[PDB]
Amino acid sequence: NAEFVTQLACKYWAPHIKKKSPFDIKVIEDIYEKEIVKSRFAIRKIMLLEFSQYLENYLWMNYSPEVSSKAYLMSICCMVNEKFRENVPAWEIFKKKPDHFPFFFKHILKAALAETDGEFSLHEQTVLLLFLDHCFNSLEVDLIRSQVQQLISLPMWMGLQLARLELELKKTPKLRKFWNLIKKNDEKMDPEAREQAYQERRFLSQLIQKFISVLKSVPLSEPVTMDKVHYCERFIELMIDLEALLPTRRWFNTILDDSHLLVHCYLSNLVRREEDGHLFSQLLDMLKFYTGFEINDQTGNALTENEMTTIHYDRITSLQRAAFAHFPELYDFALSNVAEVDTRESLVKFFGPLSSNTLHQVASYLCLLPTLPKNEDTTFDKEFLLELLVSRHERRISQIQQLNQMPLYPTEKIIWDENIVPTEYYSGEGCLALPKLNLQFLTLHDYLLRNFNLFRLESTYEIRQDIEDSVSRMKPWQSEYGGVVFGGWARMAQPIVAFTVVEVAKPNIGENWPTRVRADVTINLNVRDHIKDEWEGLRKHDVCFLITVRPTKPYGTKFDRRRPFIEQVGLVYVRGCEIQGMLDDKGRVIEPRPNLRGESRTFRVFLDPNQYQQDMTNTIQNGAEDVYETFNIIMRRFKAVLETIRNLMNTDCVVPDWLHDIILGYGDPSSAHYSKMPNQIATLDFNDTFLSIEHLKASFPGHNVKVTVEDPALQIPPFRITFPVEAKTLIVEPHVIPNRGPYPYNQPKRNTIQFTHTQIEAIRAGMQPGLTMVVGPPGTGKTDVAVQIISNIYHNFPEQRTLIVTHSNQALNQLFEKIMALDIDERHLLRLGHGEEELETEKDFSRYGRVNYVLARRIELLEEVKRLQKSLGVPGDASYTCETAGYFFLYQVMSRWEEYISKVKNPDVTEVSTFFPFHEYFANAPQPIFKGRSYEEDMEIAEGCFRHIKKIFTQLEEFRASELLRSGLDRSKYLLVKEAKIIAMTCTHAALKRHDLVKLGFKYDNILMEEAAQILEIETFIPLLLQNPQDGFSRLKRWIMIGDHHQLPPVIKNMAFQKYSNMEQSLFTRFVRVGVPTVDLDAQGRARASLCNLYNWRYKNLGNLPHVQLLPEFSTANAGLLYDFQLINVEDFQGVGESEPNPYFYQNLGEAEYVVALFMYMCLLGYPADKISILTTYNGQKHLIRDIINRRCGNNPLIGRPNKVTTVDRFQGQQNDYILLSLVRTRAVGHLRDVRRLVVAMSRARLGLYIFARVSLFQNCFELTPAFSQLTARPLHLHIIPTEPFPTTRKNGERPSHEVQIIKNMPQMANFVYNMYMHLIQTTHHYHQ
Amino acid sequence: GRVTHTRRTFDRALRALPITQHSRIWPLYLRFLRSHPLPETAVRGYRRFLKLSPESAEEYIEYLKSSDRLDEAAQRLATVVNDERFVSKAGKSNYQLWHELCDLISQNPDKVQSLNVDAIIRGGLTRFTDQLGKLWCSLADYYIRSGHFEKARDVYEEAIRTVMTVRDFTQVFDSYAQFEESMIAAKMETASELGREEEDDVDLELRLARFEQLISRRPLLLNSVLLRQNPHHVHEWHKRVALH
Repeated sequence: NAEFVTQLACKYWAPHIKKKSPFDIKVIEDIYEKEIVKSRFAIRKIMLLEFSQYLENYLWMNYSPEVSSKAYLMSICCMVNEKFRENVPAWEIFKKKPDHFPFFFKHILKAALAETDGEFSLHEQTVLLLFLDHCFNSLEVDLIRSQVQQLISLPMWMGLQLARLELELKKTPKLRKFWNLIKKNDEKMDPEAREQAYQERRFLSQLIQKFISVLKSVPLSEPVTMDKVHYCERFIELMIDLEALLPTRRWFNTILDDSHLLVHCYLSNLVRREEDGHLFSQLLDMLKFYTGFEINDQTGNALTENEMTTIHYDRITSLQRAAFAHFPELYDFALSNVAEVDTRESLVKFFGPLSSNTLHQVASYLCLLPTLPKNEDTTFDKEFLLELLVSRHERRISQIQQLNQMPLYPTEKIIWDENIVPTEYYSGEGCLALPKLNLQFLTLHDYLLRNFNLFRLESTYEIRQDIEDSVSRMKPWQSEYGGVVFGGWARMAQPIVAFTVVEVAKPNIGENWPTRVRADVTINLNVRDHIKDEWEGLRKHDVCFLITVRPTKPYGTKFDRRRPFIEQVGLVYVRGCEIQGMLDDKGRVIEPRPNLRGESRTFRVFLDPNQYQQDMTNTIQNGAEDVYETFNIIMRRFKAVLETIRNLMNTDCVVPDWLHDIILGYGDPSSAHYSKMPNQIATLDFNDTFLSIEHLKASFPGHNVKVTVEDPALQIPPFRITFPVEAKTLIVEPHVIPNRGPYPYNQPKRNTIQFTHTQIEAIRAGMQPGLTMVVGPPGTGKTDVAVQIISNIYHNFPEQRTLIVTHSNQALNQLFEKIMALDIDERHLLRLGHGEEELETEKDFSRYGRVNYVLARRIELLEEVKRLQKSLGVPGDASYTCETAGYFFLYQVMSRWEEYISKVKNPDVTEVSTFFPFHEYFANAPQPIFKGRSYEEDMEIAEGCFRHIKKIFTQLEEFRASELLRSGLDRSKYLLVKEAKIIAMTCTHAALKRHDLVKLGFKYDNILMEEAAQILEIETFIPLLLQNPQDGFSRLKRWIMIGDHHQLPPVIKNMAFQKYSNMEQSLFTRFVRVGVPTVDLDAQGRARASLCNLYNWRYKNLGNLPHVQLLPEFSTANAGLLYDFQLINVEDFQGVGESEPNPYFYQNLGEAEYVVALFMYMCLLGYPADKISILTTYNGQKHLIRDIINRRCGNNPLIGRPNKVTTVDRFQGQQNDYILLSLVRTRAVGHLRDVRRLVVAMSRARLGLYIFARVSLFQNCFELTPAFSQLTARPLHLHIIPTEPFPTTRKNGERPSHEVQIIKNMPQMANFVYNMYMHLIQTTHHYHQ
Repeated sequence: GRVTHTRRTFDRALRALPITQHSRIWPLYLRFLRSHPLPETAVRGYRRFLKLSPESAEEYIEYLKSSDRLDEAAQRLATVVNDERFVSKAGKSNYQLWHELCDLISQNPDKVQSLNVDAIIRGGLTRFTDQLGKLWCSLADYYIRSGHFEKARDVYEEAIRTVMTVRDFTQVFDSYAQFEESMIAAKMETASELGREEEDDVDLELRLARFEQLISRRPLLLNSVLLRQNPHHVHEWHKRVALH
């Protein structure tokens, strides 16, 4: 009933319709009952209803207590569920109309506590379980917290047994005053209000009882419904969320302990059903781990070992007292100490042969259950009693040892597990035993365990999907003696004739994993010739996978797509690899390739720092097989990460106390501002920012500029700028940067960028201690603001280290390139990496480059010392090393300056020239520096020359290390230790070498970050553990990151990670979600206003600088296109809209050929082939565009190649004058829902964008309404001026003086392009060849 | 009284670099050290990173260890505890043994947190080995300033594993008698573990009498430990004692 649902939507609720039919309760009931109920809650019907926006247009806007029905409640719950599944904002309707939200959520909770299998079936009951988990996990929302308020509050303890609550009030006496206060305030409540409050407080207890009973209603071996299992599973999922959230657990976990849900779980047959209850038992295991987590219930801080041990041994002592007083059989048990009974073994040896009613009496005296009356029978089994007692009193292992005992490799029981490491086809209907990383963590160990579970799950998703790659072409066969066999030919896959681990290199000091593990993979290429060229084109760093399979289908078994591929193909394990090159007959990795003889090729790869570390840990500690030997295949197109997580978990993680709660997301998140830093420097030098006093006045729109000098021609210096603490007065104190000698070439380099007041506020928040996030929209100068803030910090802080972290090569290369124009010496800048790194800057910042620059400047300084000696007229022919140069400095230059000082500073301008005794040292300089007109200025220039000589001597004192470190690596380590005050590197390099530099001498005093939206929660939590603490406190004094919460996040290998765990929520965006201040630049200079509106609507007051507003290049018309940004509909062509050659390989020849006609039209008009960028919604679409273009134009001498024909997200960090977008999708919108990727693909045009898209398909995307408003403002055809070559003098607004063509389709467009090219072929000719 | 005369004096005296003027400049900075630690600290940094001699940091340390700034003294001593090319920076003269004597002076009853003294004893034993004497003193202080519960038992077990000579079992005996009640099962089984200690003719009585006269009740275990503590060769009255 797709047509039925569509007609109903277009009639009653669908957008983009003039008149809509009104809402009817019959409409909602019929839709639900006939689509969801009849087809059993269809995923595709849910998707079509979501695309029709039932919740945003139909459900809630007409919902009310009078309209509250089971169908409507279930429909809104399923809409919120599909919103969570597809990652769309869900409760915007509830935020818009919060009026009936109380009745709605109250009826939802009533439905969750209502009779199971009664009115609401188990399907709707598990739906409500997951929806309630969502309503709890969205507790940062005001109105949902408003319903959870009294229901999960401390009055939730009203559902515990009287003895347990009394003992809680006794162990915490101040809880009794709050209980009395609650009982007193309840007096003023109405009977309906009192019953509602008690029902809210007992809702969780009743739901837990209902879930435990649903579990107990499942038989052991007789088959039962999967829906009840999944309902108990989603219940445990909500339990895990409310148990891992601190203010949500604080009281609910007390009722959870009173109920012992873990006990009934581990006693039920569901936890014994290996195949039925695998994921459910895994969830229960997470719940038991978190219930035995060492976190204080009262304050939320993790407890000490002394604390948790005292708790357990005090429970043991009270149990022994209770034994002596109430169990005669347990006199010895009362005499047994902690070390005697604290183990489950002896505890059970003492409590198991007890009686059933006796153990019930024990539980009653320990306040575990209802009291056992006289001569009664306890209906709870001795099994239940003893299990509860032994789980409550038995020793538990610390989370530290538990985490350290985990081997860091994925095993064969995990590689094929979808319940924790699912696939890429996961629809999202079921749950996965997955971490949750959104807002707040109980402890740093908690957040780290979540992030480590996520990284290892990503690696297991890489060892699950690529694991079935033993030749994946025709389902590899089993052969004689169960061995492997290749049944066909494979293009992107091949069986490896062997693989030999070639190098086990030692680790760096401190880290627990080797530095380099390489393996050589030998395969005999008895396949096609062009395929062999594709194979032998191997290069450095190319991402490869070694795949292991132990296939179980015997030789010749058919293939079935909808079945689990893992078990289908018998995958074992797949680990990544990075090919450094091919090995040839000289044993050398390919670095003019030598001619390959034979078809055998061995490639040398090396995956990671810890590439062969994790499997080593597994085989050493717990007997896992050696996975580097059972692989079967090499195929092309996380162990060091888990080791860094382990470093964090095993070190005290001594973090700044101003960043602990910040990274934990809890508390007041505004305590991270330079406004909330009590250590603020009042009088600071932002010098390299302010270019003028007018600029200092303009950067302070609401501040009163109080400048201590009135003379205007004497106030534009590196002026010191003090901020207040009447209350708006910024003090401008003029200065003079002291001279550095007589050569005007030594004049310090100054910025040319007139940074706006907002960017200056960001730079100031960075130059004032604390943490900051700077929001950089497309083209507002995030890199420039980073370089400026680092400049100011180096200006006001000479000894401080600047740690510049980045995500990619372009970011750090831009940092170094922009720093190349600052008054910074080449001895303070340092660069790390992952190995090979193309120097994309002007001057070499590398390790070897640094030692070479050290040698060059040391040559220079020693030569200056020698020439200074000659200028002094000393006897001696020997040359001086830096030690002798320091000696000679202190002996003569300092001595001569002391003579000059005792002469001239204890007084003639003639003496200024008479007593400067280095005239032969200044013989190669301007005409005599001391002019003698002014004593002060002459003294300034002479002192500047002597301090120049002093700087020579100080560079020599620095270069002492280069002579004391004979090796290049040693001297570079010495520079990174002492000479480096600028350490800039990638997040991957930080996570790789974190402990290495930490034990090698790393320091961190001020840190800056770029591309903060491209590094993960764990990849951005890593840099906090870059060094060791200093005297009980961390060395980190500030961290200023620049990012964009509206752009592309880091890519998850297998999208199941962001599907279930939402790991895509980066640290930057998570801070934004907390609500932390962000210093939002909004001043663009790369896109004119018309094209910029394609991405500036999404940001906070996103604008453009006068440069973008008035650039003569900015309003220049685009040649041959009267539209500057066009979205032209691509209708059916050859019957095809969105098409699919291979599974998930979406392509559309229609929009591809429209883009082809457009790009060839650019080639035929003269638009620069560099300024033609082709982007798509699919890499399959990019490949189709490339193949058709190279098949039609190819070497057409009138046509160049479009600069980029590749992936939208893989084009991030870049831009173009023209971006040609192929929105092939017309069946489903897909991942275009992500506003991040939306702004990414929309901000790829600086002056021109040409999109071939499905207009109605795009307008049906609710997230794409602010984008489609600017998209459909133009005609849906190609509106061009064909007779207009590359240069078009017309403005973007000025009327055309040429013939205008309105092309309605790709066939006519291509025919016209071919005809114009044909007239060009008859009249003209190119000659490049 | 003005730094100009002293600075110019030392500067014109550093015209050459023979042994002369060192006995002026070093004590000049030493006299400048009063009312300002900055001249002594920066001059000590410049000296220890300056002209070449073994006694430069020696005079800097003699001036800086008497001071109220011990970071600068032990910092000269750290630049000495590298020495960067020269193990025997002095040879039969010891300045690292001097650092260990300073460590004992800081382990004196000033910082009694039972953390810094043991850390300084470990640092002094790590610079150069201290065998059974300072090692016995460090284990004694670590077991005595510690508690009585399983923490003292772990201290005495690790210190037994590292123990060298006799009376280390006497230190563990002191720990045990002070730990007479560490738990309610065996009542400091360390009494038995140390009464059955090393086999022939060493103590045979120390931990036994410790458990016996913590104050007194009746040990009932020390007798079994001591007469089970290697009587004479196999066939003898040994069965009679072990039976009595």
